[PDB]
Amino acid sequence: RYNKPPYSYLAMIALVIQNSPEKRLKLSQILKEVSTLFPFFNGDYMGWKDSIRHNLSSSDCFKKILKDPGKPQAKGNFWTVDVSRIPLDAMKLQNTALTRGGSDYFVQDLAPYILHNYKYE
DNA sequence: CAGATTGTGGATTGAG
DNA sequence: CTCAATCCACAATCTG
Repeated sequence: RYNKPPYSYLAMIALVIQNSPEKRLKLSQILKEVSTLFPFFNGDYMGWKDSIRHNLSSSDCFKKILKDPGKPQAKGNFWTVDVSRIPLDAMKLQNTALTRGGSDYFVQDLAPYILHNYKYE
């Protein structure tokens, strides 16, 4: 357990994918857009990059984009979230000891910004 | 071609 | 109890 923002990785990835131009994003583009939106990874640790890559494959919300039907074994494909399938309790703010008080720092729920067309600060 | 990155997924941990 | 976070491993493409 390392210092990460109190939002599930699923909601973090789902946000940057919807906030993107064509609602598709490559792994690297997901990595840097997540890092700047939730600026709590600019330190020494690096394993959070794996956790995101692992979350994309291990969730049925995220699907790949087929570049070439002749090479379906290709990598670097853009990922697309399918918002309707995101459990509503996965977007709420994570109950940790960091959010015992002073919670006014972070929003309570990312559903408006993910599936309701609102702007995240 | 070596080294970096992607995609997958099996297994353990700490915490709620 | 449960489950997100983290670990570590392997396979295979991607890049220069």
